[PDB]
Amino acid sequence: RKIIDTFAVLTPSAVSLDMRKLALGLNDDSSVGENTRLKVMQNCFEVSNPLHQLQTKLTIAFPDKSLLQYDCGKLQKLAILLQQLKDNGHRALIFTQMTKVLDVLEQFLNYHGYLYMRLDGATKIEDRQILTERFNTDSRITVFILSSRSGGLGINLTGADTVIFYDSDWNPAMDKQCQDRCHRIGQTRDVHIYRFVSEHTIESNILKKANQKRQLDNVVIQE
Amino acid sequence: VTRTAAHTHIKGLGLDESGVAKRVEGGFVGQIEAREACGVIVDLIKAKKMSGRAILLAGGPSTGKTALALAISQELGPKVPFCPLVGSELYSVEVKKTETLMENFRRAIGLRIKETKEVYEGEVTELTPEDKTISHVIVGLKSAKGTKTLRLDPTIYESIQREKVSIGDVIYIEANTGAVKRVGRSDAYATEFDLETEEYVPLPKGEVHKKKEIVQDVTLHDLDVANARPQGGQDVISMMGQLLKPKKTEITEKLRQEVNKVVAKYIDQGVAELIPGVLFIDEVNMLDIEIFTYLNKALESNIAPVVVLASNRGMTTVRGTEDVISPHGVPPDLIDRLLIVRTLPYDKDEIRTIIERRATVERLQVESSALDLLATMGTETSLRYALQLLAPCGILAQTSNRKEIVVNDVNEAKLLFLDAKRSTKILETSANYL
Amino acid sequence: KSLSLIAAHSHITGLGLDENLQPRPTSEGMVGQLQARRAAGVILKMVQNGTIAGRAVLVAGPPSTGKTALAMGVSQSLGKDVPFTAIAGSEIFSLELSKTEALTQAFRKSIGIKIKEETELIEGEVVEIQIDRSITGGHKQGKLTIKTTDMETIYELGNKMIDGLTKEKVLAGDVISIDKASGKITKLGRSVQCPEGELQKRKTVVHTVSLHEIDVINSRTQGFLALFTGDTGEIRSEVRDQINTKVAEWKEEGKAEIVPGVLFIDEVHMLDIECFSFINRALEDEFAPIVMMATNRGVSKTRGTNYKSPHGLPLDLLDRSIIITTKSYNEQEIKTILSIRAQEEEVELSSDALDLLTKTGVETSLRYSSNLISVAQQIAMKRKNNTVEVEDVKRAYLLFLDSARSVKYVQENESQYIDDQGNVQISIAK
Amino acid sequence: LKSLSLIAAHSHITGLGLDENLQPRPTSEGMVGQLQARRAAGVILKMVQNGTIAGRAVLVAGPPSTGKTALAMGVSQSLGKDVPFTAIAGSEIFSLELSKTEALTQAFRKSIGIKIKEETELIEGEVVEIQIDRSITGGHKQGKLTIKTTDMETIYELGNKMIDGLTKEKVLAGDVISIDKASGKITKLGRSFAFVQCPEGELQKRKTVVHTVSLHEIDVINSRTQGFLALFTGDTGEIRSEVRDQINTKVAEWKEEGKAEIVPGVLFIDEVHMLDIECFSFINRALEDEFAPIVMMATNRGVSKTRGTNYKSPHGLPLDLLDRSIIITTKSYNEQEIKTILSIRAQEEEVELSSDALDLLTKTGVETSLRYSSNLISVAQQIAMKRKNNTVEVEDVKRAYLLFLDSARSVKYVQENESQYIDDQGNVQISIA
Ligand SMILES: Nc1ncnc2c1ncn2[C@@H]1O[C@H](COP(=O)(O)OP(=O)(O)O)[C@@H](O)[C@H]1O
Ligand SMILES: Nc1ncnc2c1ncn2[C@@H]1O[C@H](COP(=O)(O)OP(=O)(O)O)[C@@H](O)[C@H]1O
Ligand SMILES: Nc1ncnc2c1ncn2[C@@H]1O[C@H](COP(=O)(O)OP(=O)(O)O)[C@@H](O)[C@H]1O
Ligand SMILES: [Mg+2]
Ligand SMILES: [Mg+2]
Ligand SMILES: [Mg+2]
Ligand SMILES: [Mg+2]
Ligand SMILES: [Mg+2]
Repeated sequence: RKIIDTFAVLTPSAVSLDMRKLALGLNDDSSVGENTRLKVMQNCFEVSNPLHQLQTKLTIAFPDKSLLQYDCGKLQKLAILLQQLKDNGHRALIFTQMTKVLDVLEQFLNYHGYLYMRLDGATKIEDRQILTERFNTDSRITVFILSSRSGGLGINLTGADTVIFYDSDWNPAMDKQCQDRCHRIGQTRDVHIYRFVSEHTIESNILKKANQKRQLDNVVIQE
Repeated sequence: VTRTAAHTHIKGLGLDESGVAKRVEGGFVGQIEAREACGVIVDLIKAKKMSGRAILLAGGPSTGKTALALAISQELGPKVPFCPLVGSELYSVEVKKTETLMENFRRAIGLRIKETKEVYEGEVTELTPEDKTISHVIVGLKSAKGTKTLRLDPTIYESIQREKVSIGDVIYIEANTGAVKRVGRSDAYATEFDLETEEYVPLPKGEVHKKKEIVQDVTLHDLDVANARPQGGQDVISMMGQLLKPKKTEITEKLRQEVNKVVAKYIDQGVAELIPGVLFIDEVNMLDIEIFTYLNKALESNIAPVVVLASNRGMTTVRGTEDVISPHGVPPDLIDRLLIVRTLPYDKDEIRTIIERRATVERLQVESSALDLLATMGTETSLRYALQLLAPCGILAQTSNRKEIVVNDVNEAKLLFLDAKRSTKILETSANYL
Repeated sequence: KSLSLIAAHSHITGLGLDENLQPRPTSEGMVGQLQARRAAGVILKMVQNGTIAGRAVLVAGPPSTGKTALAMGVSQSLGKDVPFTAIAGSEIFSLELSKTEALTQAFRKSIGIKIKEETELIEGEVVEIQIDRSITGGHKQGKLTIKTTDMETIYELGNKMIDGLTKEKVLAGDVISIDKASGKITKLGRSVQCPEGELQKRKTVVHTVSLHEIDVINSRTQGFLALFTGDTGEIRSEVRDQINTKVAEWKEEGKAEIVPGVLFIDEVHMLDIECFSFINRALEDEFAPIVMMATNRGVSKTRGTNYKSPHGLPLDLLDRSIIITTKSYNEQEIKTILSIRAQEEEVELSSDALDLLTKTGVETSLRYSSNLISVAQQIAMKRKNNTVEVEDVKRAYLLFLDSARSVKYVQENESQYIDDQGNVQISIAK
Repeated sequence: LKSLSLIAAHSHITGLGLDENLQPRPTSEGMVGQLQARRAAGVILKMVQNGTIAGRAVLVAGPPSTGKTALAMGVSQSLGKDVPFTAIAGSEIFSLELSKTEALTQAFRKSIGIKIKEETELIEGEVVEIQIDRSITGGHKQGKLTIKTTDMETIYELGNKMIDGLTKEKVLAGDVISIDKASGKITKLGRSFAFVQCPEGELQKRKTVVHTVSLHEIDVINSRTQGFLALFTGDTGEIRSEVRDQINTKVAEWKEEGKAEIVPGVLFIDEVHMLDIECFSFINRALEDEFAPIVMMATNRGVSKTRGTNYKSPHGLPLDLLDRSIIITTKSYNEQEIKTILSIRAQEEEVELSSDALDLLTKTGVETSLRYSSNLISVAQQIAMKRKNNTVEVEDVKRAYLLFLDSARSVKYVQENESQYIDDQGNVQISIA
């Protein structure tokens, strides 16, 4: 069932409906009688077949749980560096901009099976300090998910050693604060800060136009 | 990383807007007439009006006929359907070669359609008859943003009984097709049991009823197989309809008349657009005389598009005939409706640019002395022997830890590997059939 | 709206003959071949007469003469309601089907049967619908009102009228047209509809069905599935004999009238001798359609025997058949054919390009010029003008080579091309 | 371990036996001699182990008793696991239900495999007690049991399918289970005290599973549902090429997404001389495809007439096949190498031989053939075994020589007795006078 469920992809994209009824002769009007189709449809209705997995797998192409990381260019090398930081014994922070990547990142982190805690504007005030002290103390939580405006401005997280940026709109002072939440007084290990920039996109033009202009301020991205 | 097998160095013909072909452009050196004339064939397929035109490519080995076939197949683009085919492949024992030949003529053509379908999804609340019955089931799908109840056919209800769903399971139901997929138990019942084989999926966001439009392309031969035999279904009558007679048969002309009748009705509604394609037949000299004589009437037919042939012979005997001697292995009536594009050979410097550009695509570094030696082997043994020996020189460079191809590596390739004429010269001297 | 792109046989529409059967020089796409078009008009009035049967005709000639185009003109001038079967000579060779029974299948496919009957129809606008059923029992009781310009009445409905009325959605504004014998409903328009006339009218319906369809239908029940899927073959002849007596009884009773169709076989030269003797018997049957043959080859050896029979056919076939021959064309008729192909392809040509295209059409062939007229408009189209110049015809001549020129190139380059014994010089030196 | 291995002609050859500089040793890994053939075969071995190139055909030719099939056996043995190797015959493609071209395409799809990996969770621990709860009339079972290990001991409540698999398959408190969450099936591995079980480690662990599947299997599976029954019963054939084209774009998309990695396998065809010209031109096209494995051919015949044509083409193959292929040739062996091969066949067959029996067996191996001596070494230990000693004497080799006759000796006996044997025209003298 696993090889069938994983290796059956293609679908017969062209079909004619109501041809299955006519090929056997059982329809609303035919040369056969009235309860031939009824007794045949009932004896068919009782008899089962073990090929229903291949039938349902071949009728509709199943968009299974694996395509969360394969449809995203940023999620291709993200799990590789999370495995590399897992094997080296490091903790990481993730800072995003909008909340629509937070639930997708929660489904990805639940897919790869780590221990995480999310902090954003949808949480309460009571769970915030307990979720802060849970990550600051020695635990098994590797990744701690935050946001830019809510939890990446004034907290004192000294546990993590890695900052991961998915997207950065404003970076003369604003994105510097998010990576400065990690680097604090209570850190004795060096901070490795990564950044996710795509290829031949707008984000590829932002840092390329900012490298020549020494990264003062961006106005209009046009290329 | 990147697999290169006698191809992938050609990104098309590489012609200008005026028509004049460059000397070095797009993995091609020389061959101006076949590339520019091949671009005239490319525009001829881009006309979407011509049909019945047959242009064979005749030449010797290592001259660039199949490379020109990948040049026109790459110059047309993915939107134009390309059907690679060999004349040795048309022999079949299930049906005749006529059905495979005319069927391939229906395989070359394409037709893109646009259609909208309805999408229903939600958590199953009640499975109950209406109030009185003949056994139908109202399925109350609880989505996130809405709650709606719908009445279904007994066949899709039978597939619902097949999926073993219950109260509180997220399903996926398509309106026009009737296929049923289960996503899993909803997240509200995750705390009912501590361990369960059924995975827990969240509730689907959005409405209950959803619509979208697809620009899906599907070939006309795929519509012919869809008009010929039953493919599959989820019921017993459809699966036994498949299992009873799945052996493919010949197709009558009236079936194609109804297929292109409703296809012509779809192009009268403005929904679809008819685009011709390319059937490329390899090794036409291997064809029988029956396929040639059906190609005579088949090129007189209407839907036969621009077909490109490739024959590598001359005044030889046709297969299936005893005394008939004709050029290219093609009968003179089929050769009269054919168009011949003569292929030009290559000099020593052009062999040097073939080995050079093939070496740059192969990402190997060749020194100038080994480049001139591979040029002399290109002008002594063959082109395919030098292109065949590009890789073992880099292998011996890897074993000798060198990054460039040297004289001793290609001479060691001359000692470890022999060409045609050394093999014949060795096999001329025999003690007991050497 | 028969599907019509640009074919080689698209411009020929009808035979183009007068009432005295003398053909015009330019008429209905066919120019030249006066005797072939006149004799083909004799075949046309032979099918239109229908009093005789069991006759075979043959159209022969050299290539680029249009014997297939002449039979296309006969099939186009034949009109509708008459069956025309155009099969290939190598089409009868099959593995699941025998060649003789497939030839008998074509001989049954050529002739059709017209059967007519009368049915009643009630078409009128719906005012309101008032059905009546029960929450537990069933037994629906339908009532609705049908209205037209001069009639407005309430019709009570039965069980099957509410079965078809509830399996197919309909409204008060929606307008139906009901057949009494068929029992199915035609929901035509809603309040398209704008109807006139009487409410209940009776009209006649006519159906055309060939004898092959009745043969596979009366073979077995799954012969209808074999009629669509094509998995038929080797029918018992008791269906053919009792179907022949049943068709003759339908002709004697006046119920069913038949239409004598035409059977056209393309490339009849490479046919088996068993099919030859089978035609030699089957031409003498009662229900035997007019057969037109196009022998395309020359004098050679017939398939199935060792001797070289003349014409590629045995003399038993050619004894009971008539033969029409075609001749070559003049220089002016090639220019006229290229002019009417310019009118069919919607291509505007110049005078000098038509003269040079006529000269290279005389020198090489008709088909090469008939494709150079197509590509010349596109070499002209790359220069962004619709006018075709002589430079486009010269470029299209030097690019697209003739068969005899590359025969000279093959004979000059025989070391390059592979020989009969498989020897080939794939190198340059030594 | 435990691939089924009796004494074969190709059993002693285990690996190619080459050094890091690809120069072959005289005696290494069962292969003695043929330095250029083993070095070039090592170039093919690192060509498969490189995997950056494809669409290449090679040919191994030579006289009989040279071991070109043994050289390809050494390449397949030095190839190792996880790489598919397809060894088919030249006359195997001729079938009545299957066309020869589509069977050759089936072999070309059988040669290349795909590795796909995923991660699953597993809970393994000792059971303390089981306490299910159902009803005598209603149903709706409610299971509870306790799972214990060295550092964890907890009670797990069960669902409906856990009691379905827990009652379909008999289990006890003493019996120990290992449950996968995604699969839902139970592994009753061991039992406690009167089994194996003695477990360590954590309770719930996640491990990765890797599956290897060739492209031909995906081709017949994506053909239809009963293509799996045709995958086991072998009633497949003549698949539509839309499965091959959309499967090629799907495999290329899986390579672009990084989900599925493929392994370039080797296609070996034995006795390729008697092949049809349609398969020859089909190889001439199919060698230029993108997903084209490395093809090794062993042309075994001589110069003769090709099947399907009338002319005598050289090599038994057309030049279009031999133009795009590389050719390795083998030579005859010396007198010492036959004694070395018979010595390593004595080591493979576990046969103790004397020096004089090895010298006379080497002489009759030089005179007649390699195979006759390679069977006389087998029967000589049994003529020795009838004398109840393991030592092989020269009398056993002489008796095995006078009993088992060579082909040329009975050719002389046939030519001396042509009146006894039946002639070409069926004439035979079955009488004496
Ligand atoms: N003009 C050219 N430029 C570059 N490479 C060429 C050219 N002509 C031929 N080749 C190379 O020669 C190889 C074999 O030629 P091929 O097309 O197989 O010849 P044929 O069509 O006669 O069999 C191809 O891989 C192609 O890359
Ligand atoms: N009388 C005619 N009028 C118009 N076109 C003709 C005529 N005769 C021949 N042709 C041309 O000849 C071509 C086809 O010749 P065809 O019928 O195939 O010859 P054959 O039957 O001998 O092979 C068509 O493109 C058609 O335009
Ligand atoms: N290099 C070698 N090392 C050991 N044994 C060999 C070697 N070459 C050939 N042989 C022997 O040759 C036999 C195989 O011969 P084979 O290759 O079948 O002959 P052919 O080439 O005529 O098919 C095997 O029994 C094997 O022991
Ligand atoms: Mg502060
Ligand atoms: Mg080729
Ligand atoms: Mg003709
Ligand atoms: Mg007679
Ligand atoms: Mg062998």
